[PDB]
Amino acid sequence: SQQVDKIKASYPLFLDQDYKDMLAKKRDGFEEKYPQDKIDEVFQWTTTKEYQELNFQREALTVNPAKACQPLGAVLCALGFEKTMPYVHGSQGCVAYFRSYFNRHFREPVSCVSDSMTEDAAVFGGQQNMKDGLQNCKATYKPDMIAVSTTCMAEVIGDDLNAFINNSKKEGFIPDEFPVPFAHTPSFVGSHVTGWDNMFEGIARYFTLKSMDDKVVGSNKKINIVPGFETYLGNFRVIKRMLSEMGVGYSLLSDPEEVLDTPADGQFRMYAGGTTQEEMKDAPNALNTVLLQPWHLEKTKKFVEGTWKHEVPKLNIPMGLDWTDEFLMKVSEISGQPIPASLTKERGRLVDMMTDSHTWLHGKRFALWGDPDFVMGLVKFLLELGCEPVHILCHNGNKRWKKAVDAILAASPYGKNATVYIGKDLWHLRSLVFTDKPDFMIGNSYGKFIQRDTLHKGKEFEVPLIRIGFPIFDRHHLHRSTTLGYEGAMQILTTLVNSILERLDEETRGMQATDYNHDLVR
Amino acid sequence: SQQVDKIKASYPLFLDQDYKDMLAKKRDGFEEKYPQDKIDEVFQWTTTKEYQELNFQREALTVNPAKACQPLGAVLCALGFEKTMPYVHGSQGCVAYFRSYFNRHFREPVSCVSDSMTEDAAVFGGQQNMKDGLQNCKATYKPDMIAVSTTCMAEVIGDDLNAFINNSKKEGFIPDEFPVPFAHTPSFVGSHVTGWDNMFEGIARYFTLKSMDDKVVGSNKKINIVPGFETYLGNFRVIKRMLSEMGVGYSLLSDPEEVLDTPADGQFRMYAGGTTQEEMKDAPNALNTVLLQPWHLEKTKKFVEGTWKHEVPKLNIPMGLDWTDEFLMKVSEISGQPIPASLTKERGRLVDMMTDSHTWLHGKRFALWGDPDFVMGLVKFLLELGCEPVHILCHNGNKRWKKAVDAILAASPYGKNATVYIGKDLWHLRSLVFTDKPDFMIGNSYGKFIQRDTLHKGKEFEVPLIRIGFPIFDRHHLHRSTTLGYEGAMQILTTLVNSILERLDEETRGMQATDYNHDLVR
Amino acid sequence: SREEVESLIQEVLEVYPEKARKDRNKHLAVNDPAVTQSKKCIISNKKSQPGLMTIRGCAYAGSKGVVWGPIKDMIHISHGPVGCGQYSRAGRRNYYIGTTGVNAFVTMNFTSDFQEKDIVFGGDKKLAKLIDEVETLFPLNKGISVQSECPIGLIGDDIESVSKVKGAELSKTIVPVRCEGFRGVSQSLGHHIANDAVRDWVLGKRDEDTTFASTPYDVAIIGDYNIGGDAWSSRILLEEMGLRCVAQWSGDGSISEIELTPKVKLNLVHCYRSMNYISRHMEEKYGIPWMEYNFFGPTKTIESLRAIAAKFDESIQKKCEEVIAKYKPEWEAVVAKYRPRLEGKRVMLYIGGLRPRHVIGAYEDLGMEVVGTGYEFAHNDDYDRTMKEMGDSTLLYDDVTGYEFEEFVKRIKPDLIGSGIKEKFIFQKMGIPFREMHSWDYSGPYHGFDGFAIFARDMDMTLNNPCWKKLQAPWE
Amino acid sequence: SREEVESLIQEVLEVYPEKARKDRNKHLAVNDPAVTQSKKCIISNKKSQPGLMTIRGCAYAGSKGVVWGPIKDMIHISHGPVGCGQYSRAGRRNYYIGTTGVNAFVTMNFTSDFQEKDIVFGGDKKLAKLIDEVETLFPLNKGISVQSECPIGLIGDDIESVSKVKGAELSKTIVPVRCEGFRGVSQSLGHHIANDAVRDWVLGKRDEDTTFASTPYDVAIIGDYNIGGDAWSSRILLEEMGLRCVAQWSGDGSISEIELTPKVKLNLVHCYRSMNYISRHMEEKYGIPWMEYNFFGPTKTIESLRAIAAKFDESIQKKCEEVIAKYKPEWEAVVAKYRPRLEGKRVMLYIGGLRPRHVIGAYEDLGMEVVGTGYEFAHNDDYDRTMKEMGDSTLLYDDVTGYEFEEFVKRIKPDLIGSGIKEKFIFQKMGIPFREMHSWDYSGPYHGFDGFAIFARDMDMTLNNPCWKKLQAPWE
Ligand SMILES: [Fe+3]
Ligand SMILES: [Fe+3]
Ligand SMILES: [Mo]
Ligand SMILES: [Mo]
Ligand SMILES: [Mo]
Ligand SMILES: [Mo]
Ligand SMILES: [Mo]
Ligand SMILES: [Mo]
Ligand SMILES: [Mo]
Ligand SMILES: [Mo]
Ligand SMILES: [S]
Ligand SMILES: [S]
Ligand SMILES: [S]
Ligand SMILES: [S]
Ligand SMILES: [S]
Ligand SMILES: [S]
Repeated sequence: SQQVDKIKASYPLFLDQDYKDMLAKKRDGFEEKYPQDKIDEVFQWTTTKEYQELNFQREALTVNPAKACQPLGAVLCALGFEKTMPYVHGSQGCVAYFRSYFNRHFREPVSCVSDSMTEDAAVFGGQQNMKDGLQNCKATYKPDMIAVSTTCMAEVIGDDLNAFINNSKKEGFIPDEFPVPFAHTPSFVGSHVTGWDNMFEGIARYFTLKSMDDKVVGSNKKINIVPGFETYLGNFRVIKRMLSEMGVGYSLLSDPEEVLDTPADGQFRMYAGGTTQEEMKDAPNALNTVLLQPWHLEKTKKFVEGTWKHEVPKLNIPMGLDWTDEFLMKVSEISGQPIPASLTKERGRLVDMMTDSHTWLHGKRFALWGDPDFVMGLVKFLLELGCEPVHILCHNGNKRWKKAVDAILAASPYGKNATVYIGKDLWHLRSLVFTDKPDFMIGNSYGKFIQRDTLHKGKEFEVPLIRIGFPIFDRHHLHRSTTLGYEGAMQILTTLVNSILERLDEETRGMQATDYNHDLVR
Repeated sequence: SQQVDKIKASYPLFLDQDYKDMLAKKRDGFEEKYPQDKIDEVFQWTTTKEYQELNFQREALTVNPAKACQPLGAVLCALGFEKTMPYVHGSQGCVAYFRSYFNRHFREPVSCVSDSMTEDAAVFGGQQNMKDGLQNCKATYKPDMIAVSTTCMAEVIGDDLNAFINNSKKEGFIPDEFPVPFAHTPSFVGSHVTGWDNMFEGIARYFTLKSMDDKVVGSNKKINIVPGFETYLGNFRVIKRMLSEMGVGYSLLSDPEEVLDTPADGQFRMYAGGTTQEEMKDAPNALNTVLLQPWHLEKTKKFVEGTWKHEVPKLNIPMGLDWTDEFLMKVSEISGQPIPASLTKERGRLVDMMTDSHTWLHGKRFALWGDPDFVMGLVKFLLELGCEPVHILCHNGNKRWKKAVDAILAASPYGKNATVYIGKDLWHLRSLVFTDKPDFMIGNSYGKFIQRDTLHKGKEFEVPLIRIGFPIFDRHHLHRSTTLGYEGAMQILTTLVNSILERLDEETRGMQATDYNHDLVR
Repeated sequence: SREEVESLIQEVLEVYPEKARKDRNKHLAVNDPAVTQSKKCIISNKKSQPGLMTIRGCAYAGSKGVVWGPIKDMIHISHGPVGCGQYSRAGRRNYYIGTTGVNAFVTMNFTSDFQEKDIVFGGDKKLAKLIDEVETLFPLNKGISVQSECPIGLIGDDIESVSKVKGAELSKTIVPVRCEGFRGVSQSLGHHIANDAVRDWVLGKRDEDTTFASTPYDVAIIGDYNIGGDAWSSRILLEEMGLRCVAQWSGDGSISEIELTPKVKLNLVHCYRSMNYISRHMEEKYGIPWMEYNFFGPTKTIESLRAIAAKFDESIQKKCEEVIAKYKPEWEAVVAKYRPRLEGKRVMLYIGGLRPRHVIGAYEDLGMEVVGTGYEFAHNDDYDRTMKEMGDSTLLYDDVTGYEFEEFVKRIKPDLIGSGIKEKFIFQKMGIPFREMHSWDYSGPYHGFDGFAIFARDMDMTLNNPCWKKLQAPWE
Repeated sequence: SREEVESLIQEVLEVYPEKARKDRNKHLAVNDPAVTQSKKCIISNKKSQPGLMTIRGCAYAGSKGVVWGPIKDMIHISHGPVGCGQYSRAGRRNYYIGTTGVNAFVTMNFTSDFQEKDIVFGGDKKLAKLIDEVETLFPLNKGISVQSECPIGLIGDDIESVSKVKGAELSKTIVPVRCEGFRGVSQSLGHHIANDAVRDWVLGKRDEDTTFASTPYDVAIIGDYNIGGDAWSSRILLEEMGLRCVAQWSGDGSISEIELTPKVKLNLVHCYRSMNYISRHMEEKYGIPWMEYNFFGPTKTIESLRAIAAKFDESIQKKCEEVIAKYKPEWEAVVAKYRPRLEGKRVMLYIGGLRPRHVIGAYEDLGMEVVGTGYEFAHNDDYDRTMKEMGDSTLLYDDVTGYEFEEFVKRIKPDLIGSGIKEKFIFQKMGIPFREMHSWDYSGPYHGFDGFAIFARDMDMTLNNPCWKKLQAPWE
């Protein structure tokens, strides 16, 4: 029943006694459910080190991954270009999933097409889909550019992308001049970050490969910035701001900031801002190329060094204090622009907050996950804060990366209790947070179920989730945040100490029990 | 006992059995404590409507006030002027408290001197304190100006500040031309916000009252901005940002943002930034003067109208969508500058955020307190979000202000269940959230003790606190955030909706009990 | 008007290349309730045109996402590369009661995470090892399904042989499902493929176990995936009416209650599109009749209870009038609060295979009007049922393209749009109230009497929200 | 270098006008430990010079903030306008066990919130009615104190007649406290005023009561306000040694405890400054002896534990050694962990009236030296005690001005500064690690064996924190 002036949704409606009674009758009558004693015994078992040992012995099963597939990344890269439509050659179920996945993180429209390859294309290939697909898309959604990637069906069946697109133009489905960069993005290789790298290098080749003859390095006096897979609007914006604050000329290559943040003023804008075509054509003329997330930009790096002849500096992601410093100094070395007083003051303000909050942060233990550049940045910043990065997990990481994070760990006394794990999933992480309990997890929304698991063992075993990464679905507008630079560092610092302080308030809220430590001032 | 590897501070050390036993024997041995049954009985009673009616019949006793005293405001106002030393003529105990109050909120140094009137000055007056204090202060800390306030001792015995200061110049303790504005700031009149008004009006009079002959309105093309008592750095910053973005020439009279956020770079800066004396001397030449917080700038208003002959605009505090709109339109009208596309876009990203989040905010019920302009702007924005602000408390609010907030609430159906309280304190409010339970509290850190009380009745009765206001002592760096403008609206929106969702997750985290609604996507 | 809508269709179609325009015209139509066969007005369940931004998903979404995924005490393997299982992890709110990771597994993502070497050489060996590992680390699982993603049938893997060999070697139910996303044209063939897999590997397990005793009032809820609790607020009415709901297919669904379903007296079909296949099979194999019902809103829910109860004796019919009487003041109180605030508003819907017609009665119970509706993957028999439900000269669209739906909306100017997560943020920016009518925008239940109150409160809070007055800046 | 310290003092003083220069030289000294009386090198307990930014508080802080406020089952009225009571609400971590708002009231601010009508017309009627409301709304309170703010004695209200009249009326202990801030020169007089108020109105309430069961081992902890649990980290050791702590003044203190203290056989005085007045009184009226002790660090705790055991018998001396034996591995492991991280590091102190000498030993137990110490409001008998505890040629500063302290630290360049909230954020700017040595920086306790582990942890955490290496940008 409902009381019309206090309507209940599913929670708490189904805690009503008649619903409770009905659900116990369904269970006992027809579900043939394991006894609650057994369920309890097994759950306890899944918290033990005996269970953990078995867990890490998996070779074939994956459970609760912390990665997605290549084409997701190519779509995100494609959306960063002006009036560009992402176009995934292959099966349409993929594109429904990529759109809804990004929809739910950004709470924005995500425009992307497929060419709907079905069983007929499984048999006869997907060239007809490409010809009609290109023409329908250009005519219907009037992009200035269509950026093609692939689903795994189109890779397995061997569709020659370059030939299909060439035949589309020769037979007049689309104009010969119309830009259609493409990249193979097999979802059974690498992860969503790899697809972004593959997509970007495909677009860079389309606009620079056959025109290098007139290019002079440094002619335009800019620095190109490639951001990689980036789902924080504040990170596109902080880099641009800091470069403009220095008077540094720059070209941000793949910039979806406008199209992922349109105003609701009465009109839907399918496209907005983004990198221009002429910016890619002119990119080899830049002084140099800075790669914001180099551990998933290796294919792009080989091409910019190989073909544009840029001396890409080895910078880590500009996260935390030391690496933001190095980023601005290398930018100053390249550009000739001094580091202006405003940025040195902002830096001092970060340091001021570090001194302010260090007592609450010191020795606090964290489990975290994410993509490789993000994870190592986070580890580096936790060390600078004097925290301990106990369980470092990167499902889409590789051994070269692990070597780099381990030596970052070895350089600080706060990394003595840290282990890096690559190729492990969030069911692995679950065991670790039961057997070697940290204070908190830093991670994406899938972390909420690990938290729920740890609370079930008991309030004293619960590991609270601090949501930083991708995707974040169960909180609103955190994609507007910043993780890079001093601005990102200050946001991360603030979130961490306030998560610690919120937890302590909760643990000391108990009157005449723990509230002696329920201090007004912290 | 301690384990060297895992040292326990007070929580949870005193939960060790041997401490617990010792505390039990102290209570039973010597504390003569009321029985737990009687303690529970009295607690339950303090949550009833019978207690509430008795509690709202207090005429003499105040409990947990939601205000402070005048010279706190004067000190904050003075800190916004370049190289200015706040100086409170009166007893030293007060200044110690003023400084530490602000130290804990801003996590910054707060410089302020006393002239340390003691029993000797209570008999013969503090004349010699002002003469020696002014000379000592100028010589030791070298301010460009000394802004003088009073503690309640000085007011009661009635020191003539004008005569004491003029005599100090006459007898040579400080130079004649050295600026010593002053104001009477009796703690037993009004609140801390009244001391801000009196201090600003005093400083304004000092530099303009006898210099009006050569000034005429609008000669400098500027718009004066008076912020009032403001404790969010982002609020000074967002006002200066939007006006610079508009190309509006402005002068911010009392601007402490710099001295309240100096960097940690190895050097202590007693003074930084601030409104210059030249800006105050030149203020009458502005087109007009806008008061961001008119309900505690009444005296400033009379002087700016009566003497500068500025036609002070009727503007509410620029909080929420409607009143930031009206602020920008009036600024644009007065200045002749149009509102640029960048501000129109920012407004549309705020409305977009309202559309994204309206289904979780709809109908949520809030208790809230703070200063009158802050509180009225919270009410308006809450109504704009489709939230119900049922308990609205402003300890230092007047009957004219109450009527105006009443007018606003009657203008929307979301105000149908709201009630405005003035002269009421947090013990009054505590009863309201028990007898007419809202969903959340929005208020300063003193609200944590109301949350602690509501939880003691049961988890079902808990009213979580959302910390917006002053002072916020038990979290770090919230003072950096923003509540004015569209940017302040986006921050309040994000905090409110994610507070709702954090609590919904907490309520749905119980496995097999309530986690059917523990959604990944919200 | 009718000819006004016909010209809207043709002006929208003007943008297309020849091939696409000629095809999209078959899939657009002005309603005419008098037409006896819908295939004479609108064509459906055909391939999508390439590049036009269909909203459809794939056969794996129809099988794993929709039919199998909600079965709570089984472990479902997403077999192939990592994408499909990750995007569909916990995206659909098929609610269940269980201890997750121990005896229930709905929100977890189990996958074989195909790498290149598994594509080149095949994943059967990986699947068999994966199955052993599953048995070790989740011993309380009551069976396993293998949900094939695109590569499996392309690289020639034989998951059927793996399931039979492993199933016999482990004495376990293991279900191989060929719902690869290149099969079919939409979610719809995944439903069919999923029903056939229940039929072939689960449903007959108790064909000779006479241990369960049926009663004349035994029923199964067929085709309710318990979104936001929908199936629970449905079940409660049925059992208040005196029936015994032996099984829920598949929201909050156990494998045992699926196996017990051949024992029931009557199969009650909510979602016809996704479950008519298995309902027809149980009629031919077991003699169990089946009937469609509708639990959206008071009018349909009352109709449905009466038509259901007429299938049983006078004692069930008496209880049905008693249930109707108990909830009559509740939904009247709902209609009294909310109908005034919604009277006259026009809705446009675009959903999957059932609700585009099934929720119309609910809107009409609030005085609302559905001026257009359409379906991602419906068939002719769905549009046959839709034309009788929709008013005359309203707009119908099959597998609408992104461009078509935006243009239709711009001209019809509905007061509210009810569609999917990929549609939501487009129309909000245009200032038109939007309600998710898959996920219920994280609210619900909407089925039944208790679900009607929430559905009404939700349509009011969004259509009448203060935010929609604010999108125009006062300076223009 | 004693010659260099003398030069530093003279240099810093040059900024002052002659009048302040002359006074301030009297409050600054290079330590000389052989001198028999401190008053021959440094004067204390004088008025602060106006305008020099003294760090001192007032007598209301010393009486309400420090002595009276910790008493948990009484209600304390901040009497006067609304400031003193708000700035001092829950700022001091005098910890306790109770049900706040019910039977304990410590972190609550009760006030008379004077308006001008009360200043013009007197506060005594208002005070009268306020007590009735307190008794009505907080019936479980066991006594009311009246903490006078500056205006009370300036308008000449009569809070003694009210405390006598309303006290007889309602049969409750109601304590008028004349701690108005203009009295004295610091918090120190507040101490003394509050001690007298206890003596005159509470302490003799059981003078005609022989019903308490006195044992040979009854003690009272005098002058430990349980900052972060300091008094509990001390009480456990006293009782494990075999004594019974009848009272704690005043951290976690109850009014009955205070009334039972004249029954005690030995008064253990930690804070000499704030409560040596009532210790001398109890020795006079009731003949109870008293001794000073120090529970900062193991060196001093062991000394005090044995000094206290010596005043009793052999059974207490025996459990004493069993306690020193019990804790030796515990503190030896703290030294082993943290003294290597801190040895040779230099610290400067500035606090109120006890801790600037009492923590020296704890620092020496970790291998650090205090090269500069000073008090806000100590007297000469405090400095008597300090000179012996500080190394020769160290710097002593009484009622230091902001300017002097910044100048001393700039020349001396300590490795850590231990002072208060108004100092903390200054020296962090300069890149000098800082620990709050009043609030313990929201950590602690620091008393006793358990407190030492936390102290060592806290000095190391901040001295060696990585933040202090990053103050200068790598580009200047
Ligand atoms: Fe949005
Ligand atoms: Fe700071
Ligand atoms: Mo932008
Ligand atoms: Mo600033
Ligand atoms: Mo048609
Ligand atoms: Mo029909
Ligand atoms: Mo049927
Ligand atoms: Mo001296
Ligand atoms: Mo001495
Ligand atoms: Mo003594
Ligand atoms: S740019
Ligand atoms: S300005
Ligand atoms: S999960
Ligand atoms: S089968
Ligand atoms: S409190
Ligand atoms: S007395």
